[PDB]
Amino acid sequence: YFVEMDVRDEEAHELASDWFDEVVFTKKLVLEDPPDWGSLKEELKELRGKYGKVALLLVTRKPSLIREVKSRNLKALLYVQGGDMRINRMAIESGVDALISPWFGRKDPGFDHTLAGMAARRGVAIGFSLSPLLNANPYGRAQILRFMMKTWQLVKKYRVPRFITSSAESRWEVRGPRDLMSLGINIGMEIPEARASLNFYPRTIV
Amino acid sequence: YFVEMDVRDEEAHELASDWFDEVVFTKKLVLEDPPDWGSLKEELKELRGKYGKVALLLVTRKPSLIREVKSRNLKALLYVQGGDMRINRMAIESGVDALISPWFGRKDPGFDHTLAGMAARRGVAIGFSLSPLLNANPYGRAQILRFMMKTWQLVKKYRVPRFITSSAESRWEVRGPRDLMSLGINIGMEIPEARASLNFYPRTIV
Amino acid sequence: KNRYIAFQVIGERPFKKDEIKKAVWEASLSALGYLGSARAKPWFIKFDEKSQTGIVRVDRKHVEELRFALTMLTEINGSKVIFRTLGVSGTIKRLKRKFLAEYGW
Amino acid sequence: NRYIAFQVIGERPFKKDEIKKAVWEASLSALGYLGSARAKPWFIKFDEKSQTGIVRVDRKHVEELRFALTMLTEINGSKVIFRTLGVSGTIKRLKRKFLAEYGW
Repeated sequence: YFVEMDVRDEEAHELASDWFDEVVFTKKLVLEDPPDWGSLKEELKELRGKYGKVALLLVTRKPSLIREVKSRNLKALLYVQGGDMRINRMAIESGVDALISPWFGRKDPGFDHTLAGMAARRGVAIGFSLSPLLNANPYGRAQILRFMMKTWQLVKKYRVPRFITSSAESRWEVRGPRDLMSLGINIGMEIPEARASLNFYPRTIV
Repeated sequence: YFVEMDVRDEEAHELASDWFDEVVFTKKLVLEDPPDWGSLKEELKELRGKYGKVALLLVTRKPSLIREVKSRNLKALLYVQGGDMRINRMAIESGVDALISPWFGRKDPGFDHTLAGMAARRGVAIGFSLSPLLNANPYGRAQILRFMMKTWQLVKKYRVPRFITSSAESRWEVRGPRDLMSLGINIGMEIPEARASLNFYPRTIV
Repeated sequence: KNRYIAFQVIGERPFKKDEIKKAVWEASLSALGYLGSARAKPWFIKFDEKSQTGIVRVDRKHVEELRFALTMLTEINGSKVIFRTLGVSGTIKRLKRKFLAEYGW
Repeated sequence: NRYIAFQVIGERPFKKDEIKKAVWEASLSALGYLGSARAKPWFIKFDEKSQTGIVRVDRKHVEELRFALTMLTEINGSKVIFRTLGVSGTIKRLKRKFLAEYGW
């Protein structure tokens, strides 16, 4: 029983739905200041009726916006885009559902023993997204994979929840369950662990 | 105490001589029919006085030319270029000093359990040349390395003598002892075995 | 021992045998390099242009590597692609039956 | 980690930026981005006077990277030879044991 935890495009969602038992549509939300919570809840409710289970992805540089959206206590899974060591940090502290790709755009993993400790305590999952790898060049590929490896070593050590995902913004970025398990495995996951990143852990979250 | 077993260019010979204790100059000899044994012995004698130890490399398609040259019983190490399967086969049968790169230009190792048995019996060494790798493209690199791996597995099993070498036809193709041991090691040789391909085995031959 | 990976190919357009054969050696060459490629020993077997399904061979130890290499693929001759592995097997006999009978071979 | 000291023989002297780049190219073609990610190569320093440098790797993947650099042939249209002078667990021992002769 496999679960695609993050897809961000109607076309991608339907394709994943061939190969997955559960597909979570994700609303990408770029942010500088607070959003109209009327318009936002309305938009979120439509997606519940359209796609069933829904997630809200925050991409921002203001950490207070995490500790604001979170408070509104919306009827959707709360994701946050990684990259900004502030946002990474705040995301874990705020008890968010998952932090997506803490290494995004960085020259280092953007994740340490401490953040792992907090993530484990707060029950915050870590998203191992494929989409950046697809879009990166060989150098970048190698860099990202290194970051993913360190993150996994930590994630395994502190019993931190996690999943693997396409984070597909188009159908071309979509991959099947076993196709995604390759990423986990080659990052250092044993096969049973890589299966849990699609089965046991995502089940628990939704 | 390291030995470069095969270099084919004055410029290459002198460079190797910085990094090696013994460097065998090699006379590449392209062949269709018998050579003037007057001119050939003369040319070979000059090289003995110039470069000390000398080797004669046969590149041909007529296996009888191996059996003929060998019989002349010249004052030089007898090498033979691999590739043809006839030539590979004959070279081992004839008791030559070494067969150089049986996989050369092939789509397979050009070497089997039988040829290994004969090589071991007859005391015929196998030359693991780097020069083709340098000149090949990534696809070719991978192909050659596969062939080298199978050959090594056999070469190890039947206690077949062997060495690693540059087979440098110019100074740019030259590499140091440890640089060459990398090839052996990544083909499957343990470190002590890879050292013997430059030390123990080449000593025995010269 | 070798292992055989059956895969489906989703693309902007149908591809030909020559293109996929080539594309297999490109995914492996960038992902694993020529050394890693030499250790894994990938080998294109066949591709069914009708159903856009194929088979590729590898050493048993380096399956997940090659599965990763193909998922990592994006583009073949200026046309976006997706490789989906349908399954793995120790023989082309079991592979064709178990996973490719549907397409059907 | 482990540290590899190496010499660079070429047509031309070469600068820091070129070798840094070239280390990630040998590894990328030899080991690919996955193998590269497992080996974790990392350029440390290069001495332009003496054409010697240092590179870092995981201890398990030394011979891989040594092979990767021997496999190297051309840097920016100018033929090259990399020669490894030695290996060590620390830059302290490395500089003393193998690079004292050049600079350093």
